[PDB]
Amino acid sequence: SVYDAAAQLTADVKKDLRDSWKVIGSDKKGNGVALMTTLFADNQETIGYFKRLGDVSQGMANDKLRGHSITLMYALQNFIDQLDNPDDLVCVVEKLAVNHITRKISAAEFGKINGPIKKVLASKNFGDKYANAWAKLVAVVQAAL
Amino acid sequence: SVYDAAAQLTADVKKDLRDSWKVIGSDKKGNGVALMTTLFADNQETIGYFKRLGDVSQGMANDKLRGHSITLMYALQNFIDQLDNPDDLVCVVEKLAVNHITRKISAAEFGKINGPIKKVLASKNFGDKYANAWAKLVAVVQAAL
Ligand code: HEM
Ligand code: HEM
Repeated sequence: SVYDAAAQLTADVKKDLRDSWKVIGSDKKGNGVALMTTLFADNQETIGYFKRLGDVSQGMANDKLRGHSITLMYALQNFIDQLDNPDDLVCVVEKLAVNHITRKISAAEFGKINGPIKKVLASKNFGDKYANAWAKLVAVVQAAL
Repeated sequence: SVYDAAAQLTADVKKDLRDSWKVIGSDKKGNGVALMTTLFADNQETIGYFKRLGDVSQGMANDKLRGHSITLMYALQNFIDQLDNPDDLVCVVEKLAVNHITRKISAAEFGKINGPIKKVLASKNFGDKYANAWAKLVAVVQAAL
């Protein structure tokens, strides 16, 4: 029910996503890496999916981790840019879901990214209001998994 | 090697990439789909790799094709944004190469995107000078396959 989940992205939710992304997306390498290292720190078990990245404890210094982290932020950039057209938002979200389904990543597992997002947002002084908005965007992806 | 190929992106090459992307990257959906449809038209042999997308001739109306096309443009956006730092450019290029290697896409196969890029650029009054600059960026990826 991707379209149904997209319906939860109301005018106010879209506004908070764009306002917070204006800051978070301004440093894709820095915030992308912070997002990943926080995920690994708070949910060590997720590291099992990233054996290809090697020594993730290296953080920013790990070229593969950095490459993945920056690339992840462009997926979010893609989503933010499509917010005003649900037909396009839905097709790019389903595109993203394809490889995650193949990796056998469930909606519950994918949702573990909510904690890291909440923390990265707070480090930039974006409170619960914004974290909730982001959880709603993540929920659109969860609906496709 | 990808490191030697990245070093081929000289000052003027980087500038021409930015100037042309300024225009082509303004309409990621339209130019992204144009890019893909041109690939399938001039190189029908490549269609086999995109079985999941379905009836590719539907163009913009094919949701999966549209989703793929928009997403492809954000990878180019990624590359353009990393031109300032060779180390970052290389790590995002190698990241992109991973799934293409898995699909057994060779450097020669990947290089078939040069024709479509040249044609999309030309439609926007960007000549050979620009097509050649983009061929050099594509060569960085080819070096990682
Ligand atoms: C905001 C959430 C997320 C976004 C936007 C996102 C985005 C992406 C993108 C764009 C890629 C590269 C293209 C691809 O191979 O599909 C990727 C790869 C991947 N993602 Fe996700 N992802 C997210 C969360 C997660 C989570 C929570 C997990 C697992 C617990 C996960 C596991 C993976 C894995 C294993 C890869 C491959 C990494 C590699 O070997 O390079 N992703 N993701
Ligand atoms: C400028 C050149 C290109 C760029 C930037 C690019 C980018 C991408 C991106 C971002 C994805 C989605 C993430 C992933 O699954 O890895 C993708 C998927 C894919 N690419 Fe590439 N690509 C390019 C050229 C090509 C070429 C020339 C071929 C084959 C002849 C190819 C075949 C594929 C296939 C089959 C998929 C999966 C499609 C699907 O099932 O949704 N790509 N590419």
